[PDB]
Amino acid sequence: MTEIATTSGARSVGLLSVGAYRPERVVTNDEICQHIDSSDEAIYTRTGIKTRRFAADDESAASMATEACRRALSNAGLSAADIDGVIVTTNTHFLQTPPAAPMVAASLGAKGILGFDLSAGCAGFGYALGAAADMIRGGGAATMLVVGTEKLSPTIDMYDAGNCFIFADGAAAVVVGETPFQGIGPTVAGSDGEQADAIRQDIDWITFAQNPSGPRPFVRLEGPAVFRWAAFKMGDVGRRAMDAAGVRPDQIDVFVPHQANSRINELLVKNLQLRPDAVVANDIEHTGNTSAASIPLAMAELLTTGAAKPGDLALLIGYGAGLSYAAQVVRMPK
Amino acid sequence: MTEIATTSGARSVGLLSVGAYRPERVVTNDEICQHIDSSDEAIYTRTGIKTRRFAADDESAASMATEACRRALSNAGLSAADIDGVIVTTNTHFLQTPPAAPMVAASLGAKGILGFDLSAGCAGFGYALGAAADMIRGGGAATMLVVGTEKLSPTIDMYDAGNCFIFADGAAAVVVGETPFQGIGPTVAGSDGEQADAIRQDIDWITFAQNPSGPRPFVRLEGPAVFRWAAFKMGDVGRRAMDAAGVRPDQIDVFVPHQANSRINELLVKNLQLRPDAVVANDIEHTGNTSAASIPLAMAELLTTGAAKPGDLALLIGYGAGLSYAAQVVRMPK
Repeated sequence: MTEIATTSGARSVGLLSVGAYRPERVVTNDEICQHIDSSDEAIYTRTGIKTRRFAADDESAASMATEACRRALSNAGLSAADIDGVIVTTNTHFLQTPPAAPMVAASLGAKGILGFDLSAGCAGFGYALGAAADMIRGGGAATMLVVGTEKLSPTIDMYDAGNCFIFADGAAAVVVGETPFQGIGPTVAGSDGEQADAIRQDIDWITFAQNPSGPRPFVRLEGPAVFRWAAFKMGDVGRRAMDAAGVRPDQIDVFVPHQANSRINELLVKNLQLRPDAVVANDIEHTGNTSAASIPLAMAELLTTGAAKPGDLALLIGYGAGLSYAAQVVRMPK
Repeated sequence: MTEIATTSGARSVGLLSVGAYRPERVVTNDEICQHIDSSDEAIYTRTGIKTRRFAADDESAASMATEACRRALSNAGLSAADIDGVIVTTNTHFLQTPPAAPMVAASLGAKGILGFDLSAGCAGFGYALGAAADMIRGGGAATMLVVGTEKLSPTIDMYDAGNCFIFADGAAAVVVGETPFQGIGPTVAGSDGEQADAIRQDIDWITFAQNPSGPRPFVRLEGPAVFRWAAFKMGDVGRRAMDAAGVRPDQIDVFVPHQANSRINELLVKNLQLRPDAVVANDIEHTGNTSAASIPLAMAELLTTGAAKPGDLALLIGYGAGLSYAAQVVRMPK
């Protein structure tokens, strides 16, 4: 009997561009210490954060995603029509349904293209990238939009003196398409579910809905557990991503780790054995932790400043919520 | 300069098995009719639903997902150690974070495997399937677990005579791996953002959180709009999926559309132009609309009753929320 046919596309794919959308409101550490017993320097030393952006009450994960996709398109000198699918990665979409992918697409003027929402915590960008790369090479699409968008501020607990100054809002997208040379290395991902409560929402929405007059949900973070994990585990992950990419550590030019903690990342940079002149993203200082949007936003800045240059060999390492991680070597877009 | 390396996997992948878990509680029409002004017949003739399962309070999307994965494993004659990654698709995970995927992986005794959550409405299964297939072929994995799990019950408004008898709970997983012959055809998907409000959550969790005294969030469905969309658009989708899989209509053995409405699917079976003896899933009659778990659960039944046998050529068509759709031809598992 007949066999089920297959499809395929360009085996060579990369980042054609990156677009970033940063909320207007600039929240300082002192503006946060209006409710916490800490200081400007106390936070900056323990976290490496000075300020971060917060989104307006009417803005959402979806609205910022679209806005970041429009810039990623422009920067790629593309039209919405040139996109065959969009993957939206986020953890702050506050509607069980409908997903946001099709919404985004509609606002972009391609309401009909394929797309879905992907959640894997602050490391959702790495999975979406690999997923888009696999789909293109599999012939499911020719060019795609991968956007990380987060609006964590509304989920932050004013009084929580352990993370109210960590999370921030934001969104950034990248265009993935065929390239004359391989631009996206193999994905190296994994997880540790036995520490799923390290980064979490303390109370589920249905339990809360059942008692409204009771405690409201809020994002919780056991910084220590996450610190020990990230700082001393993402080193091997990085070496695995570079290994599957066939590149030497001293061959990378840009290192973009998830902007969770500057003290974590300085640990990593030292562990990865990179070139003393490698460009490291320190974006967190003024962006804070934007979860799934983190890496994308960071890439966008290194490009803007011009520390990083289109075509540089970068190491992307995403880690966070539910204790999941995604890594891969890629070539910096535009 | 140097080369970003490229990986590769088996080119031929398929469904190795399917496992289904349906909640113990069996809710009848009359029970849902206690709270509405509708009838047993009235529902059954409009919808084709007579009974539906409901998960206990102590259960959740995650717990049922694990349960269904354990059966998919046993049915595939595998252990958790044989899985390289799990994709959890759902829209009833009541936590913004952490991701469910790693949690179900931990319960299976494989906390380290890669994995993420995917939401694309009732059509999230099709995307996850394609995504797994693409990953395997891409060498990012050899064997994966794709599970659709839903716990819609907690989001139902007993007082809503327009959809309080359509949604039900459940879960079901499949093992995807290398197979003698291609078992999963190319993916065909798309969406319709302009109709985002067709299946949705009236109030976002953050707006509600800022007013616990106000109306609680529920799931609202616009049956008519969805009906006119599904019934007269999923026909071309099906033809696309069969076209890309290099399969002719008459070749198809099993047609497994989303268990949305028996009347809808009834119209599709004709429009498709399958064989007069082509079997169709009628699982919805005692399962109801279980969103992302729908297709998987349906496949599991047709296999148990024997209406469908291992190796059969099936057409999967998922449609629903945020108005997204995913389709592909596959070979029924063993």
